[PDB]
Amino acid sequence: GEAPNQALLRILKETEFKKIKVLGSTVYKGLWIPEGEKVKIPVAIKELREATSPKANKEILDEAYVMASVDNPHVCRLLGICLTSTVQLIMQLMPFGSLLDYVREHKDNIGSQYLLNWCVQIAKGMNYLEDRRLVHRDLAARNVLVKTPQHVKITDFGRAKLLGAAAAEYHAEGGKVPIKWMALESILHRIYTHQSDVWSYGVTVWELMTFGSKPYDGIPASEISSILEKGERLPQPPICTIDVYMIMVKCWMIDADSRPKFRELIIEFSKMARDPQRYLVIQGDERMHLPDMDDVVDADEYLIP
Ligand SMILES: */C=C/C(=O)Nc1cc2ccccn2n1
Repeated sequence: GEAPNQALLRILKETEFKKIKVLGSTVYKGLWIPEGEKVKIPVAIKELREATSPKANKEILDEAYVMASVDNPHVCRLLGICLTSTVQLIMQLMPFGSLLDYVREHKDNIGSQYLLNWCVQIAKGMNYLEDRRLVHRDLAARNVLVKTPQHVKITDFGRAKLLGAAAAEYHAEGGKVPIKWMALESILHRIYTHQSDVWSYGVTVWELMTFGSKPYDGIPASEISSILEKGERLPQPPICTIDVYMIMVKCWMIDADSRPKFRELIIEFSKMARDPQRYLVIQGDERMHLPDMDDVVDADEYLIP
């Protein structure tokens, strides 16, 4: 017996927005003018290419279902869909792209305050998903986006699943899967919970603290289940005090109920964010700084009743 989902799905006319340029391959940087509102909202437009794959259309509409039903500052905002030949998702533009690409590009300019605040913001995002009984199943530094260096959001709800009325764990049957981020119980038994999401939070934090290194780089995915069974885990990043690493390591416990809760991760990373140089040791951390448009509003200041 579940709460009804009264999220609004907004259908947009193709004339309400203009593609300005291409970001990925498709995803476009563009501008959205809501019908007679005198606002310009910078948007990312995810447009299906194939469009004659019925399967592809079920996939994109699940993303849209999930993104319509989440409203949190640390989770990507869907603004609407457009039902042209090619189905278009209109989202808040996240100008600095993925946090994975951002920490690789800016290894040299990123202080402890930013890393730990990112750890908090993704924990807030994930705790909110948990409140909404939602399991992400694909948390990774690639699936967190940068609105500003101060503000990130969890994205890619492609794999996200809601637990049922009494559905504690979730059960799936195949596809291309991100082994190197998955909980042991997920790889062996396709078991997914908020606690399997905490495993992946652990790996996501290891990616940030190693400025975007590949987890278990040059190890085959077939080997990963055995290595974890053997009790091997990702190594302590150079910048990490034992306090930060010990938190990552608890997210990688075999007993899923022994892992921290997202709410606890918010707390531990906040405590550490209050005194960042005590918890991460970075060369020259002390000298680190990062960042008609008249009716432009960020989507975060564009609210619908
Ligand atoms: C979280 C919504 C979203 O997809 N926004 C987004 C995607 C993307 C790709 C590349 C550069 C900027 N981007 N913003």
